[PDB]
Amino acid sequence: TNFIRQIIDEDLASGKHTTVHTRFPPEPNGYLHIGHAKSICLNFGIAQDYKGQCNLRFDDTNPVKEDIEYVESIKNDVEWLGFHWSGNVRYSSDYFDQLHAYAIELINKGLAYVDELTPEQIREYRGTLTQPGKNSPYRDRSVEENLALFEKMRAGGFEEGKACLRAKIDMASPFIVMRDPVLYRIKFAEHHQTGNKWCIYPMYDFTHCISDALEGITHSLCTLEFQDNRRLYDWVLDNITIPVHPRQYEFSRLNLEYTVMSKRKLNLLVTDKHVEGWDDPRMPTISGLRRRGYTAASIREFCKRIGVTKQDNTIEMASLESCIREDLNENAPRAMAVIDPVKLVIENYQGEGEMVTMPNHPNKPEMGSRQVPFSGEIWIDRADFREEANKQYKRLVLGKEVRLRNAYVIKAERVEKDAEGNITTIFCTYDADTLGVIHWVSAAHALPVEIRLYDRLFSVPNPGAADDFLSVINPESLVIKQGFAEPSLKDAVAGKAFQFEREGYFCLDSRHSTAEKPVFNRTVGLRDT
RNA sequence: GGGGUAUCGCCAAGCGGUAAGGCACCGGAUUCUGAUUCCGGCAUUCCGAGGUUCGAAUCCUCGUACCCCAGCCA
Ligand SMILES: Nc1ncnc2c1ncn2[C@@H]1O[C@H](COP(=O)(O)O)[C@@H](O)[C@H]1O
Ligand SMILES: NC(=O)CC[C@H](N)C(=O)O
Repeated sequence: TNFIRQIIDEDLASGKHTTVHTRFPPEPNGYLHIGHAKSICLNFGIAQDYKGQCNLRFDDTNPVKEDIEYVESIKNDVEWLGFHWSGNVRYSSDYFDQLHAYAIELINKGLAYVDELTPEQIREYRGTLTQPGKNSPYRDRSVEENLALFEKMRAGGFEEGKACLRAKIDMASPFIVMRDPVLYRIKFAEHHQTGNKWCIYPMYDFTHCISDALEGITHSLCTLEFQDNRRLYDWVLDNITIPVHPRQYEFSRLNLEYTVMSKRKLNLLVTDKHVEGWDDPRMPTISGLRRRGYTAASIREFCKRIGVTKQDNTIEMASLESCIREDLNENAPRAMAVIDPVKLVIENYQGEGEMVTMPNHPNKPEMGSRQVPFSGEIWIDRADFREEANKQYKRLVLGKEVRLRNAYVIKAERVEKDAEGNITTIFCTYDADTLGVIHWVSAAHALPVEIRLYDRLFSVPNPGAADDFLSVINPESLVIKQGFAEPSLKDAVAGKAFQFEREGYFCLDSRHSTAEKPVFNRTVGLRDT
């Protein structure tokens, strides 16, 4: 429950509505991000909880900023999150003929006129936050003139910016949005849906309310920056001949620490190549999270936890990571992998090796087990061996022993260094029958793996509020290591996550993982206290 | 000017009956993943100051802080 579901409840009770119909209206000018996910969960979630409908609509009213590539990926992300829209995918452009007719209705009613104030003059005439604007000198043309001039605009008889269609409201309204908002502007640009049939395009405020009404939307849900816009939303519908009047309700947008949730900024990271692309695992895009290894279910859980309110908020990264850990901690099978390898030989071991049984998931025997190869030459993480270290250190210490995960106990007794004095091989002995702790991988059966450790994209909590957000990128958002994985991962399937015991959750693909050299992305590290 | 919001570090219930839950955090117990699991603690107070009431975070008054609006962007 949230303030919006309560409003719906009350409309159902009072009989104002007998069904709920919502919509997710993204503009196809970029990929969807976790913020869109909050909106997707809200609109599609309400629809299914109330046995209603939710449309997927591409608000494609500005051709120069959109692309068919985006509409393609957006349908992909919505589907991946686990939601289905009502009927066919809709497009604002599907209503261009309708919008054009409604503009004509307004003109016929003296509520719209063709203005020829230049793009600079319109602002000079607009007024300020504390001073009323003033009437354009072209504001009182006759119905006939506006009609003729509007057709000229439509026909291509005006250069760009040389004319626009404006609503006739109030140049002195405290709501800046009501100061004769522009309904149409000229743009000789091919539209990804209508090609070159139009050279004039409808503005957002004129388009959105009419699209909602025609679609039968009951509750139009948007973010807080459109609160002022609601007044123009209602003005348009109140002044044209349309049978329903969808009501808008705004909620606060999502903000995540250490990241940016702006398409213009996300686009800049992609265009200047500071990330691989929109689906870079460090990106807060739905596709980037998917490639990072998050589950749609964990994103839905997250959206469920953060709530829906009217308060400005900035969720912490810990909250998101908790959601993915909960999912993976329960379902991700375990495996051995050494990210920072150093050789360790068991001079005590005899033979070419043997096989040891390891649980696919400790706390869950129902997930079965597997046979893993053990030998006298294995790999362990350098960080797990210490010649000295204090008393806390529960790992392998020169002269002390530790349990090899699901295997034997070993005692380090003779280390060996190189030129710069860097250890190159730890010599230990093992107990014939012995079956802290550390993971390991048999060197002879090791699968060479590239491991990509990811971290926060930016080094500050609120990069979006920096003078130059790019100058605050975290140089270690991605750190590539070459390690060794148990042969078992040879059959790892892209997308599917695994828990590399004592390290974290990882998954394949990474767009780079091939047959010869597999690449794994660290979805998220384990809680290391 | 106008439109909005102010409850534990970060989210968020509470809609006049005298403060849910989640994340984070501090303890203890389990555990061959210092993970998980598991019990235990964590705002005598809800931006501030008055008012009304038997009684308020929940109503009124005046303040204070922050967010949004001057694209022919959405
Ligand atoms: N950060 C955000 N948090 C929540 N909802 C958002 C966010 N950004 C955009 N939306 C929603 O997503 C819809 C489409 O976004 P856009 O691609 O900007 O048109 C908007 O109408 C909002 O309802
Ligand atoms: N009323 C709406 O939610 C439309 C929002 C608009 N598509 C955007 O860019 O967020």
